Amino acid sequence: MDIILGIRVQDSVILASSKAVTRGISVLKDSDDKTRQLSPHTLMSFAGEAGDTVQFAEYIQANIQLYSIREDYELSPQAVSSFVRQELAKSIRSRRPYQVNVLIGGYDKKKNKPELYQIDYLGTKVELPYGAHGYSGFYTFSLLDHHYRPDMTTEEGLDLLKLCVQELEKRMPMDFKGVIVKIVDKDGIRQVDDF
Amino acid sequence: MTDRYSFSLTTFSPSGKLGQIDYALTAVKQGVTSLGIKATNGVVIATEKKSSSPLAMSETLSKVSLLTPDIGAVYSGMGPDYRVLVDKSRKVAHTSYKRIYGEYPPTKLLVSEVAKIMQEATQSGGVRPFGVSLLIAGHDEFNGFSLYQVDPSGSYFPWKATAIGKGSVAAKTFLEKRWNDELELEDAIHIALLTLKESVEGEFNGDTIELAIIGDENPDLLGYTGIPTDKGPRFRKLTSQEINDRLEAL
Amino acid sequence: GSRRYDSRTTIFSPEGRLYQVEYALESISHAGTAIGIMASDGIVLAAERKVTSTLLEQDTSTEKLYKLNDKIAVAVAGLTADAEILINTARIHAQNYLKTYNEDIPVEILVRRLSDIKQGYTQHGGLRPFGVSFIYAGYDDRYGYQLYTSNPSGNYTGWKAISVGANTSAAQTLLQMDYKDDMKVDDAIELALKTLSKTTDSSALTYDRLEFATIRKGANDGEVYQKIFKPQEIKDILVKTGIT
Amino acid sequence: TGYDLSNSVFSPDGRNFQVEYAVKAVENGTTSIGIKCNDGVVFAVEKLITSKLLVPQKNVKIQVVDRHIGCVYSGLIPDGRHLVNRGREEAASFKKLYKTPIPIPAFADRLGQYVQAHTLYNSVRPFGVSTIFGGVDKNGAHLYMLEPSGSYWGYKGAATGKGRQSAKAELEKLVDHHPEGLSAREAVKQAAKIIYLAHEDNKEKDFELEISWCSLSETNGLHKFVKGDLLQEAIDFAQKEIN
Amino acid sequence: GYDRALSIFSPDGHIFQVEYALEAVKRGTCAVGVKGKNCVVLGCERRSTLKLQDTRITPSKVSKIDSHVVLSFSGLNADSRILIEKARVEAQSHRLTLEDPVTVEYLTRYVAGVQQRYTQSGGVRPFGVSTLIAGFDPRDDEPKLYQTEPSGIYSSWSAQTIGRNSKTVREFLEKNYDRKEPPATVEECVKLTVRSLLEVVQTGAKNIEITVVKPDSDIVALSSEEINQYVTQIEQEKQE
Amino acid sequence: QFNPYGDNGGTILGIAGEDFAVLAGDTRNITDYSINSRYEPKVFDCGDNIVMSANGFAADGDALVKRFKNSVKWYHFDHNDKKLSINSAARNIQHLLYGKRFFPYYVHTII
Amino acid sequence: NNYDGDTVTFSPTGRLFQVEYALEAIKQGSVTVGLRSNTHAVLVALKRNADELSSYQKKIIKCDEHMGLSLAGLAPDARVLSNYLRQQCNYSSLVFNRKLAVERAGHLLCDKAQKNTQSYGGRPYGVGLLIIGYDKSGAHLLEFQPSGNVTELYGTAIGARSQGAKTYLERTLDTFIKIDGNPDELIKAGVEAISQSLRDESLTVDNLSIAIVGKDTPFTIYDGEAVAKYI
Amino acid sequence: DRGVSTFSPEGRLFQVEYSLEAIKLGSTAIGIATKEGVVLGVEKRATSPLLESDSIEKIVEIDRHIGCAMSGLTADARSMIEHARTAAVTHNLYYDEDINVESLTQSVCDLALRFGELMSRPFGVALLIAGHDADDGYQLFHAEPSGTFYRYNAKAIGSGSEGAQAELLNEWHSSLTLKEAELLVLKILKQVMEEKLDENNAQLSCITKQDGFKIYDNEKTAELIKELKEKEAAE
Amino acid sequence: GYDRHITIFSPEGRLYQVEYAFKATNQTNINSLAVRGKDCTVVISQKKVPDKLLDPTTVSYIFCISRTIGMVVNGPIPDARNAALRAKAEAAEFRYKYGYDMPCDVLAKRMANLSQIYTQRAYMRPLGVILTFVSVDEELGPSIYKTDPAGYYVGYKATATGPKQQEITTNLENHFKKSKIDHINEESWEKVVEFAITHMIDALGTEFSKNDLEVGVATKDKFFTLSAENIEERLVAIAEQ
Ligand SMILES: [Cl-]
Ligand SMILES: [Mg+2]
Repeated sequence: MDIILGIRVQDSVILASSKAVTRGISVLKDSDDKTRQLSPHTLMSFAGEAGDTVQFAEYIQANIQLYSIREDYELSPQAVSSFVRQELAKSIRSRRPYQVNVLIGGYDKKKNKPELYQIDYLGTKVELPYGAHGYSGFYTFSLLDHHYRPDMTTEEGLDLLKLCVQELEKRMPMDFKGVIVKIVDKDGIRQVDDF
Repeated sequence: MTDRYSFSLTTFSPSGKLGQIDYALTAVKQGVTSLGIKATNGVVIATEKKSSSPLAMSETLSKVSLLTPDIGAVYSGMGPDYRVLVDKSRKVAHTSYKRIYGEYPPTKLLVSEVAKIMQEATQSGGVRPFGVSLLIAGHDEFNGFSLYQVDPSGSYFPWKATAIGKGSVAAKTFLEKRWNDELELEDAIHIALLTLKESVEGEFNGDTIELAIIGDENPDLLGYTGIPTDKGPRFRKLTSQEINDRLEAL
Repeated sequence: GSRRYDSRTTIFSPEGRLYQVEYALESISHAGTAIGIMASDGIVLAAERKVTSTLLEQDTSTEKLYKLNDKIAVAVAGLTADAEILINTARIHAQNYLKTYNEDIPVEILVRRLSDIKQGYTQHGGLRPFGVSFIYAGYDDRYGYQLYTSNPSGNYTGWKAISVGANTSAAQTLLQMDYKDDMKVDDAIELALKTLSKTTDSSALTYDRLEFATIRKGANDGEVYQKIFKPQEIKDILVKTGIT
Repeated sequence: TGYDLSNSVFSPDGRNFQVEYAVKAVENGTTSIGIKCNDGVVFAVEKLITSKLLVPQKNVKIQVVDRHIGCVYSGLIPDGRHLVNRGREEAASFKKLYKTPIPIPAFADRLGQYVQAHTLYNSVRPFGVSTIFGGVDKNGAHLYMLEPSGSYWGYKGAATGKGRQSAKAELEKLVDHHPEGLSAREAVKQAAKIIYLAHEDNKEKDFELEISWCSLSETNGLHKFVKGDLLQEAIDFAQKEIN
Repeated sequence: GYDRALSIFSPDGHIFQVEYALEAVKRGTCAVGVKGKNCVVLGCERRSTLKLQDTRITPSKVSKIDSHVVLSFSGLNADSRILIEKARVEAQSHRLTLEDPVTVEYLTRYVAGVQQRYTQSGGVRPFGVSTLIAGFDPRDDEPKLYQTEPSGIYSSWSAQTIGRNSKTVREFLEKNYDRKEPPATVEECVKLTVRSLLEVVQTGAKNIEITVVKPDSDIVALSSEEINQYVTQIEQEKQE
Repeated sequence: QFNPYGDNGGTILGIAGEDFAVLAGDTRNITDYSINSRYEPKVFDCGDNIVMSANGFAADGDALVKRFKNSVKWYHFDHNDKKLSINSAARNIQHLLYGKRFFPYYVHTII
Repeated sequence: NNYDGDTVTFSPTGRLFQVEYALEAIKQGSVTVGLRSNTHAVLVALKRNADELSSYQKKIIKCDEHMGLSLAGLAPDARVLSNYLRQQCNYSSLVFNRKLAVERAGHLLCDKAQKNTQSYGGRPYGVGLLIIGYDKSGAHLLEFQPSGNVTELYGTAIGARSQGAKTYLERTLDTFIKIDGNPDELIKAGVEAISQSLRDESLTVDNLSIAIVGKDTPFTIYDGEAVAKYI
Repeated sequence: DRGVSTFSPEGRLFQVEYSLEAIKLGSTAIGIATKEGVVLGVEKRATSPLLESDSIEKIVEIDRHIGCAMSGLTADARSMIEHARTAAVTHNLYYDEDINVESLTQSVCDLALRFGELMSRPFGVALLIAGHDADDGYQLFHAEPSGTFYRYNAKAIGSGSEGAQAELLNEWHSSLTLKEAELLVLKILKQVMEEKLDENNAQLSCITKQDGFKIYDNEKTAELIKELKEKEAAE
Repeated sequence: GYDRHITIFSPEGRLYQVEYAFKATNQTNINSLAVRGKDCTVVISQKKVPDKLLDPTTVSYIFCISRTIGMVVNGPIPDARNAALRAKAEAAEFRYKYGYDMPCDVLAKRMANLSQIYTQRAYMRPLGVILTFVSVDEELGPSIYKTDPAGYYVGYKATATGPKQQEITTNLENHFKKSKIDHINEESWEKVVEFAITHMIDALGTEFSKNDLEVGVATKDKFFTLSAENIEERLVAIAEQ
C-alpha cells in the first residue's frame, strides 16, 4: 500500500493505485490491484495497514452486493460513500480500528454525473474534483490545483494523471512499481492496461 | 425457578375479542366514578373518595396525583394498579424527556408514554393488563390545556369533558347538556361538583370528594424565588375547605 | 409448570392456518374503515373514526392517520396502541436509513421491515400478533407514488386503490367499479369519500367522524408535500363534493 | 376444581393443597424426634431394617450442620439432604461474614425462608420432609421443627413421621414431669425409649436406633453421635421399659 | 426466552406441526419448475381474485438469491422472505470466504438446513413454505433444479411442481416430460411449463409468471405479451 | 510488580535406542543462589510406557505433567482402555501447551 | 393419574409418580448382582442382547482405579451419572491427592438425582446403579436408586427377577462375607447368586459380565473368555 | 399437553418411543459385517419418477474408515453427520490417529438425549454406523434416538426391518466373504422393497481397511444385481 | 377455569387468587388490633399456643422491622416471615440510600407495591397475609398503615384485623364517635395498651391471661414488644378498675 489517487473529470472518475506490496526490505509483489468493485458503477480504492485494507474492502463489497440483490437496484455513489464513512466512523472507536483510507469513485446514473469521495480511516468524508491519500497528496494536490480543469475529457484526465505519476516517480523516496488505472463512467468500470 | 411465563396471557378469541382487556374494562366499570372537564382557562379532574372504613384516614389515600408540575391524573378501577402507574409515569417523564430536553413533557406525550406501558401489559409475557382507566389533565406552552383518557388496552382519546367508572353513562349525558366552548374554570368546577353528586350516594363534602385543577401558575407553591421564567406549578389540589365553599353556592 | 396456561400463539391449525393471525384479522374487520387511493399526481388517505362522541376533542386528535416521515404516511385499522408501537419503530427505521445512506428511505423497504417484524410474532416468541392493518401511502424517486397494505400475518401487497377495516368487501367492490388509471387527486378525493359514505355503518357521514390526508407533488417544483387535513378543511371538502 | 394440580395455587379455602400433599409424604416416613434438655438438645431417629443385607451403623440419617447444629428429618430422605446442603451453605456464609457461628434461631429462619420459597412458584415442588433440628449457641440451647409449608416454631420436644402421635404423647409427659428441666444424659435415654415406643406404629420390620446430641457440658457445645457404651446403655434402658 | 417445544412427535410417529406446515404449502399458489437441455424455467401461478393490484411494486414470486441462482416458492408469503434473505446473505458470505459463488446444491442444502432447524428448535414453528431452487453452478452449463420442504428434506428434480393443485400438474409433467430427451431449447421448456400451468390456472392472462434462467448469470423475466403468445399458441393446437 | 514466573533450574536429557529409550534428569531444585531440595524428582512415569519431564519453572512443569497424566486417564475412559501411543501423546501435549499460548508454561518438555 | 404429568407434582397420598415410573424402568432392566467380603467387592451382571446378531449391552463401568458400578435401566443415564462420578473421583485426586470415599460417592449421586425430582422441565434419572469400591475403610457396596435413595449393603441385586438373587444373598450372608483373601470364591458366590434370577436362559461366555475391586486389586472388568472359568 | 421429557407408566420416554414409530415408516437400510469388510445398503424410495434418484443421499461418509447409513426422518440426520465428521476430524487433530468406531458412535449418541425444555425433540432417524479400526476390526453399530447403540454382526432398520432381520438371522455366519455379503444385502432389500429392485432405487456401499469407505457406482451395483438373479435361478 | 388458578382477570373483572389469598389471612384464627395515643402507637394481637410441646416464646406474629417501625401479621407464619424479612431489608436499604429512617407509611407503600406486582405477574403468588405497620413517625406522629394481598394500603386512626375484625372495628368506631377525636387522649403508653386490651375484651367477649396476648408498642425513636410479665402488670391494672 501507499499511493492512491483519484481525479473526477467531466464524464468520468479516474482512480490510480500503486502496484507495489512491500514488507521489510523486500518488494513481495509488483502487480497488486488495490481496489474492489462495489457495484457496476462504483469503485473503491484503498490503502493503509496490512491485512486491514483488503479485509475492509471485501467486507464493504459484500454488503453493497447484498443490498443490490435484495432491492434489485444499484445504490448511488453518495449513498455508498455514506455507508462506508459510517462503517469507518464506528471502527475508529472500536477495540481495534480498521486503519484503512479509501477513495470511492462512482458514476451516478440518475444524475448522469461522476463523483469522487475521499474518506480516511477516522470516517472523514469529502467530495472532491481530485483526491489522494498518504504522502502522494503533498505533491499531487498543488500539481492538480495548477493543471486541473473541471470540463476535461477522460483522455485529458489520463494525461493529467500521467503528470502526477511522473512527479511521484521523480520525488518520492520509495519505488511503488507504477500504478493500475481504472475509469468509472456511464458504461461502468474498465481498466487501462497500458500505463 | 425463574419466570417461565414468557408467553402472552392476553390472546385473540375466535370472535376477535381480547378477553383480558374486555375483563379489565369490566373491572373499570365496577370502579368508582371519576370525571374531567376542560375549560377555556383550565381543566378540572374530580372523583369520589370511597372510604374502605371510617377508621381509615382517606387523606393518606390520594386518588388524584401530580405527575408533573403542569400535569395531574385521576382514575377509575383498581387502586393498586393506578398507584404503580403513577410511579412509572412520574419516572418516565424524567428519564425519557426531562433528562434529555431540560423541561417537562407536554401532556399528549406523557400520556403517550403511559399508554405504551399499559399496552405492553396487554402483549408482554406473563402479565395481565392494568385494571384501570386514567383521566390525565394537563397544560403545556404550545398545546395549551388538554384532557386525555387512557384505557387498559393502551388506547387514549382527547376529551372536552368525560366521565369513567360506575355511573359514567349518566354522567356523560349530564356533561353533554352543560358543556360549552366558553366555560370559565370556575364554571367547570361548578359543573364537576353537580355531575359528581349524581353518582355519589352517601356523604357529599370536601372530605369525601377529591378534586384538583390545572389552571394558572402558582408562584406561592413554587418554593423559591429569583428565577423569572420559573413561575410555579399549574397543577393544584383543592383543599377540603375550598370544596365546601363552592358547595354552599351550588 | 407454566405449560398448562400457554395458548400457543404461533402454531398451525390442521387446515394450515395461523389461529391468532385469523382471529386478529377478525378483530380488524370491526375497526373503522380506512381507504387509500393512488392517483397519477398524488395519493389520498381517508379513514372513518370509530363511533365518535360529541364531547371528543376533534382537532387535536390522531387515531387513524400517522406520519412516518416527510414522504410516507400510514392509515391504521385495528388496535391504536399496537399501531403506535409499530409506527415508532417505522419512524426510527426511516431515520436509520437516512443516517446510513444520506437518502430518504424507499417506501417498500420501510414496508418490508415493518411487515417482517409482524411476521416474527407469528413464527416465534410465543406472543400474540399485532392486531393492526396498515395502509402505507408514500413517495420515492424510484417508483413514485405507492400504496401498500400489511396485516398481522406480516404479508404485504401493493395497490392502486385499497380498503382495510370494516366493510372492505363492499368498499373494494365500489372502488373497483369507479377507479381508473388516468385519475387525478381531486377525483380520488371524491371517490374515497363517496365510498366511505356508502359503506359506513353510521346514518350520515360528517366531518367530525373522518380523518383525511393527501400526498401530492402540489408543492413548488419537484417536491412532495404531506397534508393532514384539519377539521374545517374536511368540512369544506365534504361540502365541495356534495355529501353534506 | 383442579386447585391441587399446581404448587403455589390458592384453593377457595385459602390453602395450598400441594404443600398438604407433601405433608402426606412426611407422615408416610419413619419416626424422628427431638428433645430439648438443660444445656443442649438430643436427636433420635427410627431406621427400618428392610433386610439382613443392610450394614449396621453404616446408613447414617442424622446430619451435622457447621460444628454445633444437628439435623434429622422424616419423609423423602433426598429432600432432607438437599435442605441440609443449603443449611451448610447458609451457615458457612454467615460465619464467613460475621465470624461467629450461626445462631440457631438465625439458622432456623434460613431454612424456613428457603422452604417457604418452594411454595411461591409452580416450577418447584414443596419439600417432602419435616425437619427437626437445633443446637447450642451463645444464648443457650434451641430445638426447632420445620414443615413443608416453611412453618417452624421453637420446641421443648418435637416429633414427626409415622409414629408422631405416640411420640408426642410421650414427649408431653416428660414436659409435665420435668418442669425444672431434663439432663442431657437423661434425654438420650428417654429418646431411645420414645423411638422404641413409637416403633409400635411401624412394627412389621424391626429397626435400628440412632441418636445424636449437643450439650454445653457433655459434648462441649459441639454436635456428636452417641456411640458404643453410651448407645448400648440407652438401648438397654429402652428395652427394659417396653417390657 | 420462549422455549416451548411446538414441533413434537405424536403416538403414530408424526410431527403434526411439520405436516400442518405442508397444508399451508398446499394452500399456496401453484409453482412449477422445469429444466431443459440448456436452461431451467420457473413458472408461477398468481390468483385472480386480486384485481386493482399494482404489479410494478408487488413482490415477485420468483426471487434472485444471487446473479446465477433463483428461488420460487409455495405457501406463506411472509415466511418465504425470511428464507430468501438468509439465502442471499449466505450467498454473499460464500463468495467472501470461498472466493466462488455458491453451487445450486449448496444453496439448497443451506435453505433446507434452515427449514429443518425450525422443526426441532424450541419456541419456533416450522416454515409454511416449500421452495423450488434453480440455476447453474459457476463455470458450468448443466441445469440444476432442486426442491425443499418444511421438514428439511431436499432433492433434485428433472421437473417438479408445488402448491395447490400441484398433484394435477405433476400428473401432467410425469407423462409429458421425457428423461431421455428434455426440452432441447428455451421455447420448448417455457411452453411445457406454461402448458402444465394451464391445466390448473384458469386464464392465461396476468395469472402466469415465467422466469427463464440460463448459464453464466443469464436470468430474465417474461412480460405479459410474451407469455400470452404461448397461451394463444397452445390453445389453437389444443382445438384438434 | 508481581512476576508469575520463576526459574527452578536443573536439566534433563532424553536418548532413544533401538528397542529402548531413556529420560534422565538431575534431582536438584533451586531458586536464585539457594538450593531448595537435593532430591526433587522431575522425570515421571505417566503410564502406557510414557515417561515425561517438563523442566524450567517447576510450578508450570508439575501442572503440565499433572494435566497430561490426567489426559492419559481420560483417554482410557473415553476409548475403551486403548493404549496411548507416544505419537498421540506428543500431539496431545502440543494442545496442552498451545492452549496457554498467551500465558505460557515456562518449561522445556521432553517425553 | 392426574398427578403424573411431571416430577414437580405430588399426588394426594404424597407420591411422585414420575420418580416411580423411573423406578419402573429399572425393573424392566436386566439383572445385576453386587456383593462384598472384607477384602474384596464384586459386581456380577447379566448382559442383555437385542437378538442373536447383536452384541450384549455392557452393564459395568469403571469410575476410578478403586471404584466402579454396574447399571440397570436407561444406559445413557448411567453414562451421565458414571461420568459425573469419574469427575468427582478425579477432582478428589487432583485437588486433595485423595481417593474419593465410596460413601461420599453415594452422597454425591443422591444429591445429583434429587435436583432432577424437584424442578420443572427436567426428569428423574431412569437407571439404578450398584457401586462397589475399596477405600481407606475397606470394601464397600452401594445401591443407587434414581429417587435419590442410596444404601450401603453387604450384598444386593437390581433388575428383573432380582428378588431371587436378593433372597439367596440374604441366606448366604454369613458365608460370603468371610471370603477374605480369595477373589475367585467371592465371584463364584456372586455367579451362584445371579443364577437364582435366571429363567429359561443360562450363563454363557458372552452373556456374563464380572467385575472386582479389593485390597491389592484395582477395579477390573472381566468379559468374554475371561469369565469362562466361572460357568 | 404434556412435558417433552416425560416418562410413561411403563418406564419409557414418550417422545423417544414415538420417534421409533417414525423410524419404522422410513426406508429400509441394511448393514452386514464380515472379516473382509462391512457392507451398507439402502432403499432409496423415490416418491415420484421425475425425482432424480442419484440426488437421494442416504449413505454417507463420516471419515475414510467410517461410513453411515440412515432411515426415518433423514433431514434430522444432517446435524448428526456434521457432528460425527467434526468429532472424527477433531480427534485426529488432537491425537494424530484414526478415531475408534465405537468412540465415534458414542459421540453421536450423546446428542440423542440432549432434548427437552438443547433441541426441542429427539431425532426421528436411526443410523447404521459401519467402520474399521486397528483394535476391534470391522464393526457395525445401530445408533438410535434413545441414546443407545448396539454392535451388530448384521442389522436392518426401517419399514421392512423385522422381516429383513429374521432373514439376516438365518443367512449370517462368521465366515461370510465381502462378495457374499453384498449379494445378501441386495437379496434381502429386494424382498422387503415395495417397488422392484434395481441400480437406481437401491444403493450399496462398503468399508474395507485397504480402500476405506466407498459408495458403489450404479454400474457396479447393477452387475451385482444381475449376478444375484442368476445365482437364485441356478438352483 | 384456569382464570381462578393464576392472577388474571375473570369475565366479571375479578382476581380469584387475590380473593383466596384474603381467605388465607384468617387461617391462623387470630385477631389483631391497633390504636394511636398522643405520643405512641399500640398494637395488640391474640396469642394462641395449642400444642403443649411448643416453646411459647418463639410463637409470635409481631415483628421488629426497624428500630422505629413495628409490624403485626394476620396470616400463616411462613408468608408472615417472608414479608418481615423483606420489610427489614427494605427499611435497612432505605436508610443507607437516603440517609434517614424509612417512614412507616413509605414502607407500607413499598410492601404494597410488591404485593401489587404479585397480583399482575403470573409466576409469583400473592402472600396470604395482611401486614399492619406501626410507628411514631418523626413528621406525621403516631401512624398505623395496613397492607393486604390486593396491594391496597391506607392510613388508619385505629384498625383491627382477623376473623372477628368487624366486631372490633364497630367497637372502636363507636368509641371515636363518642370521644370526638382521632386518637386515644392519653399521656403514657401503658394506659393506651390498657385501652387496647379493654376494648378487645369487650368486642370479642373473652377474658385474657398473660399468655393469651401479644403486645407491641411504638414510641419516638423505638418500637418494642412487651414480655409476659409486662402484659400481666397491664392486665392487673385493668382488673383493678
Ligand atoms: Cl415501589
Ligand atoms: Mg480525509
